[PDB]
Amino acid sequence: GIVTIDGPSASGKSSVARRVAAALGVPYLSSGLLYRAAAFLALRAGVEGLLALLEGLGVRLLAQAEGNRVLADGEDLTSFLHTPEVDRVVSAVARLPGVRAWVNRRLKEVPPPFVAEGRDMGTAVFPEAAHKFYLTASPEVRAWRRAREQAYEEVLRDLLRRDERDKAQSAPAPDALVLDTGGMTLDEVVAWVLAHIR
Repeated sequence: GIVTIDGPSASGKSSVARRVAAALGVPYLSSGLLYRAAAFLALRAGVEGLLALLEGLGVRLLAQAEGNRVLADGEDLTSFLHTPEVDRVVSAVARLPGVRAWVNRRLKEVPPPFVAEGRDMGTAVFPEAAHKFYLTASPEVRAWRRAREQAYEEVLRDLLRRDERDKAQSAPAPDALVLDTGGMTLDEVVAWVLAHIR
């Protein structure tokens, strides 16, 4: 089946999901590669017009443990998705609600099993997932952690604004197991998630 790991910004969800997918021996999936594909295709085609292009070409995300692939009209584009120009354009495309909906439609076509990570994987995309988790922590601890890697106050202020957006747009899935990660190492969180997957 499907494991969803959702959480707010600076929640360590991507690192936890990669470790959980590796432990289970299934692919890790996120939205990043699809946003990059949309940007690359918009650039290559020289493009509402973006969505007609994406839908028109036919895009598929292939979930593979060694590294996911993105095909457009049957062509593997994966290796072309990390250029500076894709980097510039992807920031902008990710912000379009219609592109977000398109990414969701493509994720929904990926057959299980996999560990999907994001904010709304267990609600907007895979509400039928058998194993849903929401990793939460106070904004202070997430800021404290991120600041170790700006000052605490700068990061905290940024996180508070991101949390406000997240809360106004979504809530954890009702059947998701919620874990406050405060006080736990990455290993502990990974272990906790796996201990809860029957």
